[PDB]
Formats: sequence, structure tokens, C-alpha cells
Amino acid sequence: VETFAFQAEIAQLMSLIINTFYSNKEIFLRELISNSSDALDKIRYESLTDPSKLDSGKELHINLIPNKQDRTLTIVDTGIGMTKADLINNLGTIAKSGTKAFMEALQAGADISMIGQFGVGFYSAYLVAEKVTVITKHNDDEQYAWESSAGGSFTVRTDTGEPMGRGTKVILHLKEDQTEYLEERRIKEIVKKHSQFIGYPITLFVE
Ligand SMILES: Nc1nc2c3ccc(NCCO)cc3nc(Cc3ccc4c(c3)OCO4)n2n1
Repeated sequence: VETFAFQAEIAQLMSLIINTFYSNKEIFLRELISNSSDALDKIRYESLTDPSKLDSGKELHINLIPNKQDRTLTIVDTGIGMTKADLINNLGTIAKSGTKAFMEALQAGADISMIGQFGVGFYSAYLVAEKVTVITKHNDDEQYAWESSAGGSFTVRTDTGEPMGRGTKVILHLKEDQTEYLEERRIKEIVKKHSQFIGYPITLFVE
């Protein structure tokens, strides 16, 4: 279990997301599905010059798994996955320039629903989650669990859970006031309104 500090900018974005009054929380779901869609484009893309990159699983899709018992909503994709270096270095680099641009727009008229246009939509998960655990597997690397409850830090460990093949699970530990996002009907309403044209199948699991 290693512990790392976020860069100043990302930490500050994360507190803004957590502390600002903003009632339209539901946009988190569009952002994570859109992240999954991008990760699926990326695996489909690299496999064009190396078809063996699909040995770890051919199917390209997304599952939404609510669990009232654990109070979690998990978004699962078989996209390209993230390496250790992504989790500790590259994602932070991407998040730095994206945060700055998002900040500039926010003070000049924009709102939190436009976060995905700046490449930092993942952090919108913190509108509804007190803790996010991300389990990720990339092709020539091991399986990792990343985890953060914000407050300026995150952890990374080699994951010993069930091996997952290739891709990412984002596990959202929902705040107590946000269990609406565990309801089939709420989720289905949200997918229909904001995520109806994704180029990969999306399956909504029932409890
Ligand atoms: N499902 C999925 N797949 C990817 C993903 C897959 C590949 C990738 N490549 C990074 C450049 O090598 C970046 C990615 N970024 C995100 C967004 C993301 C951004 C920040 C994150 C995070 C995920 O988990 C922990 O912190 N996702 N989300």
C-alpha cells in the first residue's frame, strides 16, 4: 500500500467539487460512461497495429452495477486500462492542464456540468461519492487498486481481488444522501437523458 499526494491543482479541484453548492449531481454518470467510452476507443485503436492486445478479452462494453448492501455503484468497462505510471504520473499530468482551463471557464460563466470538456470528468464522481476505489488492469502490467476519499491524497496497491482481464472498475461509495443512484429507475432515467448515443453496449444490472 503506497500513499501519494495529489498535486495542488487537483486537490483544489476535488474540494471545489465536494464543497460547492450544486444540485445537478447526476452529471457524474455521463462523465464516467464517457471516460469508459474513451478507454474502449483506445483499446480498439491500439489493437489495429497489434491484434494480440485483444487476447485479454475481445468484448468491448460497459456495465453499471448498483449494490444497496455495500452502498456502491460500480461502472465497469473492458477499455484499455491504466498502468501504474498512469495512476501515479500520467493522470496527474492530464489533470493539471485540464483543471486550469476548467477553473478559468468556471469563474467566467461556465458550470460544473461542463467538466468533461476539460478532460477531468472523473473527479465529478466526488459529487456523489465519499470514497472512490478504481480497479484497473492494463495488458502488460499488473492489476491495481487506486483509492481516494479526497483530502489531498490517494493510495495505490497491487490488487489481490478477482482478476478482471483488462479494463477498469470505478467503485463509487455513495454519500448517505445519494442512494437514489442505486435505484434502477433513477439510473435508467439518467442514462436515457445524457448517455443515449454511446458506441458500446451499456448493461444496467438489477439487484
Ligand atoms: N474507465 C476509465 N478508463 C480510463 C482511462 C484509460 C486509459 C487512460 N490512459 C492514460 C494515458 O496513458 C486514461 C484513463 N482515464 C480515465 C479517467 C480517470 C481519471 C483519473 C483517475 C481515474 C480514471 O482513476 C483514478 O484516477 N479512465 N476511466
